[PDB]
Amino acid sequence: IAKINLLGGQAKPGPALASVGINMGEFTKQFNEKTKDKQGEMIPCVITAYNDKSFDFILKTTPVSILLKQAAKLEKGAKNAKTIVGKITMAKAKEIAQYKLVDLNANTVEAALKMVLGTAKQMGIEVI
Amino acid sequence: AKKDKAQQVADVSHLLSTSAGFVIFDYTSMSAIEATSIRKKLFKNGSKIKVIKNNILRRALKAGKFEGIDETAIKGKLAVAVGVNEIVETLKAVDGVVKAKEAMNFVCGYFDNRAFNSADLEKIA
Amino acid sequence: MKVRASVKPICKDCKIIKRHQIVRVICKTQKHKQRQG
Amino acid sequence: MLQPKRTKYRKPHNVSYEGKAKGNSYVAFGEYGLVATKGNWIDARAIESARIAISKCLGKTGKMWIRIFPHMSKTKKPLEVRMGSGKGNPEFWVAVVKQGTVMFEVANIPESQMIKALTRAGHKLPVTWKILKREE
Amino acid sequence: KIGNRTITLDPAKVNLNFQKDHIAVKGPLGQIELKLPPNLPLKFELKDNNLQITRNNELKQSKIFHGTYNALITNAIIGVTQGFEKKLRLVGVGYRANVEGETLNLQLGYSHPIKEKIPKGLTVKVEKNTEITISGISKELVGQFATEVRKWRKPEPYKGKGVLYFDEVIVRKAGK
RNA sequence: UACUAAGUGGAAAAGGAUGUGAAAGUGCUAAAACAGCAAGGAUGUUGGCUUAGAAGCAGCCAUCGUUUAAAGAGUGCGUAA
RNA sequence: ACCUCGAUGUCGACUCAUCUCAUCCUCGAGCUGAAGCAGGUUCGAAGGGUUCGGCUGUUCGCCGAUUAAAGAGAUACGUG
Ligand SMILES: [K+]
Ligand SMILES: [Mg+2]
Ligand SMILES: [Zn+2]
Repeated sequence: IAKINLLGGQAKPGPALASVGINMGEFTKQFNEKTKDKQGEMIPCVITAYNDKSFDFILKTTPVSILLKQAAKLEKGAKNAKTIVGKITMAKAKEIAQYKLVDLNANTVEAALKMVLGTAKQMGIEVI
Repeated sequence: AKKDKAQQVADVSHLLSTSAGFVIFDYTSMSAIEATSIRKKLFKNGSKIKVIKNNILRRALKAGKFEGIDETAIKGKLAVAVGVNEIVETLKAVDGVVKAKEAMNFVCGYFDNRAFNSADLEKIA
Repeated sequence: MKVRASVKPICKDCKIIKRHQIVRVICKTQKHKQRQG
Repeated sequence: MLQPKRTKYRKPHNVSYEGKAKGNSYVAFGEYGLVATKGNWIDARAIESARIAISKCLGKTGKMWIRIFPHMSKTKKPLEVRMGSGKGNPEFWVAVVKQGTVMFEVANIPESQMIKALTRAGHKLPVTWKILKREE
Repeated sequence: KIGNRTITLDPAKVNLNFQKDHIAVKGPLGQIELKLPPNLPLKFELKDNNLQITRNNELKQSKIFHGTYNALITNAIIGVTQGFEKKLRLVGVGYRANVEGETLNLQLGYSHPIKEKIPKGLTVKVEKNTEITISGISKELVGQFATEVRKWRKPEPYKGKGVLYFDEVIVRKAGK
C-alpha cells in the first residue's frame, strides 16, 4: 500500500509505482476520469496492492484547514495562538465540515463539527 | 473502587437482561479502521459492539441469570455484539465483516433467550 | 569498551548488570559498554 | 564573579567552618534548596560555576536564589619564597559554608527539572550536597 | 516463578530416576544424565504424568536452584522427547561448508584449510552449501558447537558477510 | 544472639551501582496483580516555514479535536521526499 | 632545617647494569566519525628489545640518516 498525491489534471510522467508491478499505462486514464469533477486540485489517492496485480483506488478531499483561510478571509493565520487575528461563525464551520465528510472518519455531523473546531483553533481563529 | 466495579457490573447485567442477541467474538485481527467500520455498518442505533474483559462479562451474565454461556467467554478474547429488536441482521453484518477481512472468530452466543453455537452463526447469517 | 569510574545508563535499553563482582552496562548499541564501577 | 566592592581590612583571620550552620539553616525563598553535609570554603569561582550551571539548565521560566556570598577574603603567599618577613597579598574571595546551609534554591519550574538542576549544581561545589524542600 | 512450575512428564517414553547425586532421564531419542552437586537443598518428587519440586528453606542460593533445576529438568525433558537444533546461514562470496565423516569442513576466505571434529551426540547437516543445521539432544552441546563454528569468521556490519545465525538482524554501517 | 562474602576486618576521598540485612509508610493483589506471550495501536494530515528532495521523523511555527478498548501533529529507530 | 662540618666528594661522560609500569616496539581484545591499507583511543601484559652521528662541558635539546621501536622514571638526580 503506497499513498501518493497524484495531481488530478495530469498523470503520465513517472515511475515509483512501477516497482509494485502496477501497469502505469492502464491506470492513467482512470486518474483523469473521476477526478475531472475537481480539476486543478492536487487529489491524494490510496493505492492498495493485490497479489494478482488487480488494483482498486480511493480518491480523497483536498487537505484540511486550507479552507479555514478562505472562510476567515485572511491569507495566513497567526504564528501565535493568543493573537486572535481572525474570527469565523459556527454556521460557516458547518459548510466546511460537510466538504470533509468523505475524508473524515467522524461518526456524526455534530462530531464532524468538533473535529473542525480543533483545526480552527490551530489558526488561532475564534469560533463565534 | 468496589463501588465503581459494582456499577459497571450492574449496568452490564441490566443491559443483558433486555437484549435480544448476545454474540461473542474474538477481537483478533481487528484494525482501528475495522473497529469503526464494523460499528458504522451496524448503522441503526440499536446495537453495540464492544471489547469487554471476561471477568466483567462473566459476572454480568451470571447476575442476568444466563447459563452454559460461560463457554463463549471461557479462556478467550471476548468482544461482544448485543443488538435490540430485529437481531438477525446484526449477525449477518458481523459474519459478512469477517469474510470481507482476513479473518475473525465467531464463537457463538444467545439469540432471543436461546443458546446457539459457533457453527450455528452461519445458519443465522 | 568504556572504562569509567562512574557507569550510568545512556540509552533506554542500556540495562545494568553485575558480572564477576564488577558492575557493567549493556545496550543493543555496542557504543555503550562500560566497566570498573 | 561575586566580590565585595570594597572591604575595610584587607587581611582578616580565617573562619573555621566546623559548626552547625549559624543562619541559613533552612530554605527560605523557593520550593527546593541545596544543603551541605560537610562544611568547607567555596570561593567566588565555584559560586560562579554553580550559578551558571543552574541558569543554563533552568530555561527561561524559573528563578534561582543564591544564599551564600564570598564576604571573606583570603591570602596566598607568592611561590618559591622563604617563610616569614610579612603576610602575603590577598588573592581570592571565599564564602564560608557551614554544614547544613541552604545555599542555592530554585522556583517556578517543574519538580523533576528542579531536582536535576540542583544535582547539576552540586557537582561543582566540594560540599557533599543534599536536597531539601520548603516546609508548610 | 519457574521454581513453582508444574512439569508434565508425559509417560510415553520419558522416565526419570533420581539417585543421590545423579538424575537419569530417558526418552525416545537418547538417555540424558544430570550431575547434581551434593548439599542440594531441593526435594525432587515426581508424580505420574506430573512433577512438583520444592525447597526446604528461603536461602538465596536455594531460591536460585529451585528455579535453575526446574529449567534444566524441563530442557532435558523437551530435548529427550523432541531434540534441539540450531540453524546457521553461512553468508558470503567464496564461503561454503560440507561434511566428511565425523569432521565438518569449511571453506572461508582463509588461505588456511578449516576442519572441525563434531562431538558425540551432535549431528550436523549441510542441506545447502550455505546452510548448516546442527541437531542435538541437549541445548548446551548444540549451542557450544554452533559457537565453535561461528568463532571462525564473525559477521561484519559493512557487508553482512559472516556465519550469521538464522534470523539475526546485524546492524549496518555504511562505508564509502 | 543477629551481621558480613568482601580476606572486608588487615589503608583513603568526590562519585557510581538490582550486594545483602532491618524498620517505616504508600500503591495494585485470587472481580486475577507484575514481567513476558496473542491481537490492534486510526482519521483530520501531505496543517504550514522549505529544503530538486524534509509531507510523524534535518530542523522550525501552533502542537489539538475526531472513530473506540486504544492511540503520542507521534516512543524512538530507520527513509533524497 | 631533624641526622651528618673531630669531612656523608659534587655536573656530564665511560663501564656494569638492576628495578617499577603510568608501555615505544613486539603480543591478545573491545569501541570507532573502522570499507581495504594505515590508523585514534581504551583494557590486560614488564618476557625480551629499546641505534649511530654533527654542534655543545653537557644533561635537555635542534638537526641528518636509519629502525619494529628509538619509552617515562627510580636506585645518595645508581656507579671517582
Ligand atoms: K658536613
Ligand atoms: Mg683513584
Ligand atoms: Zn544505549
